[PDB]
Amino acid sequence: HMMAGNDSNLIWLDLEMTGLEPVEDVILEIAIIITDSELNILAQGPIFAISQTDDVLDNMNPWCIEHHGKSGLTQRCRDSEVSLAHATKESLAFVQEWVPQGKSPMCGNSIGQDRRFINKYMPDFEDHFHYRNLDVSTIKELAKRWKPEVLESVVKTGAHLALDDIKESIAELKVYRELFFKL
Amino acid sequence: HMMAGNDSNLIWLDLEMTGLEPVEDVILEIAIIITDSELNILAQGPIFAISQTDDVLDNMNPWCIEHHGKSGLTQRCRDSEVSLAHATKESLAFVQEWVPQGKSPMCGNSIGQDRRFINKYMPDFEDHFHYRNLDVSTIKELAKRWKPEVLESVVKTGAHLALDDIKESIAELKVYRELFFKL
Ligand SMILES: O=c1ccn([C@@H]2O[C@H](COP(=O)(O)O)[C@@H](O)[C@H]2O)c(=O)[nH]1
Ligand SMILES: O=c1ccn([C@@H]2O[C@H](COP(=O)(O)O)[C@@H](O)[C@H]2O)c(=O)[nH]1
Ligand SMILES: O=c1ccn([C@@H]2O[C@H](COP(=O)(O)O)[C@@H](O)[C@H]2O)c(=O)[nH]1
Ligand SMILES: O=c1ccn([C@@H]2O[C@H](COP(=O)(O)O)[C@@H](O)[C@H]2O)c(=O)[nH]1
Ligand SMILES: [Mn+2]
Ligand SMILES: [Mn+2]
Repeated sequence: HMMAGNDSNLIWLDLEMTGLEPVEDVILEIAIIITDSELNILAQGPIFAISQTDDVLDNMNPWCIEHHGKSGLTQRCRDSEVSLAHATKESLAFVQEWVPQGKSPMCGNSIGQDRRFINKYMPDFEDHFHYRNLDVSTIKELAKRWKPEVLESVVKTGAHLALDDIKESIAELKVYRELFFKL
Repeated sequence: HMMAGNDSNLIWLDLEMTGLEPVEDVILEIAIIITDSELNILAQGPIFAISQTDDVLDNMNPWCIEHHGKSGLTQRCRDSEVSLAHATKESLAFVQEWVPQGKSPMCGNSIGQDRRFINKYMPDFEDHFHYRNLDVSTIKELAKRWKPEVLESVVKTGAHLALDDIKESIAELKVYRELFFKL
């Protein structure tokens, strides 16, 4: 692929989890997408729901069992045989074809929260990325203050799973690329 | 002081630390600036060099021994009697005076990294912020790819002192506001 190894390609990711604090909580779902510098979806990596026992799946926060319930996720985690070290091996591998090492920031909405869980649980996948984040939610906060009509064009999406979400982030940033940035 | 309490005020911060890994490293300095939504500086918070022992100061990572050595920070931390507890309480009270709880993201360059330290070491202070980050380095990464010439106007400065580092973040964002956003 002529684009593969382009220095300016971006790794986008979302995670789902059992909650907000890494000390306690664990990664349930993970999805990746690669884009070029202009935000064209170049390639997908794997979408892993991770194997998590019923004790863990029963002891999430009340937000988590209610929303990961109604959106067959917790059921996907039970029925999954995917390990976290196998999601990591397949996650890294996918990414590494596409970008040189330490080039792309980690991209997503509130991607620092995700990077916390990546940093503890998946520390070798993290090592491929530039230390920076490209947090789409930074631009949202600027839009809210500087040009909030722009938010009318942003598609909200009720879902809470890792591909729905990441795809939603890419497309948010597309809207800002078109109506908020001057390029 | 008229703008004290406005929902859309931004809390800006920069920390210096003994190193890049919260697990082992600690906070040596914090500076906070409040701006309005438009980036007019409204207040400067109290700057603290956090008291540390000769044991901590002499065995931080070699980057730090040199640049904190150079900068007069290592020495400000020797003479300081400021506990992280006091710095936290004071910084919280300052920020409460200017922005309602839960409204402002945490603002600066690669601010997710400073959030890691605040989360571990100053949890009460973190609780003031919205969960989101307003990361100027996200916009720097976008400018690199989409309008790299804008970076000629960004002013860089060598100082690695919290106050100087945050004023520089604010000013970098002012440059993008003018050259890179379509307001
Ligand atoms: O009110 C909330 C919203 C989200 N989450 C956590 O944040 C993770 C990522 O959320 P998102 O990608 O659905 O925003 C979820 O899997 C869940 O663990 C919560 O604990 N409470
Ligand atoms: O109270 C909350 C609600 C959501 N999230 C996190 O915020 C992100 C959603 O991003 P945003 O698009 O709302 O900024 C997810 O990573 C989710 O885990 C929090 O940390 N705290
Ligand atoms: O090459 C570096 C760059 C940064 N830092 C750590 O990150 C902190 C914050 O960086 P900055 O605000 O000076 O950029 C420094 O106090 C230092 O602990 C290093 O250890 N080595
Ligand atoms: O090699 C480096 C240099 C800086 N930093 C972190 O990034 C910040 C500088 O951010 P930026 O302005 O380069 O994005 C510093 O405060 C530091 O904590 C790193 O992790 N690695
Ligand atoms: Mn998310
Ligand atoms: Mn810094």
